[PDB]
Amino acid sequence: AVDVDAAKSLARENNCFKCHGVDKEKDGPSYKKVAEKYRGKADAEAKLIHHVTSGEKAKFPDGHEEEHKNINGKASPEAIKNLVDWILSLWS
Ligand code: HEC
Repeated sequence: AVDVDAAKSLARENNCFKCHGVDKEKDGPSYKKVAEKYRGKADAEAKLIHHVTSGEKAKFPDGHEEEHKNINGKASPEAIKNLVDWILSLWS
């Protein structure tokens, strides 16, 4: 079961909410929209764990790109999984 407080704590600590809201878009997509994009995908969790631990290109609204925030080695595997699992749940 997702630990919601631990997920939101990890997000705060790693600047995630500076660019993402739960329901409101900012620099990055809302997590509700992400959850919708990935709803049902069998490999959703692995894909988002990959996304947050690789630093691949992230295209911004104004057209510029940056390597995405990479938290590999900055928290535990269990904490990262729990944060992904929280995100994926936010479609409802
Ligand atoms: C602003 C500087 C950002 C910070 C800090 C973080 N994210 Fe981000 N993220 C951002 C952008 C601009 C995008 C869109 C990239 C694109 O090319 O479309 C994203 C995307 C995500 C996603 C969706 C990935 C996908 O496969 O659809 C997730 C789940 C996500 N970002 C999570 C996330 C987390 C957990 C962060 C803190 C560790 C974080 N982001 C920081 C911009 C920014």
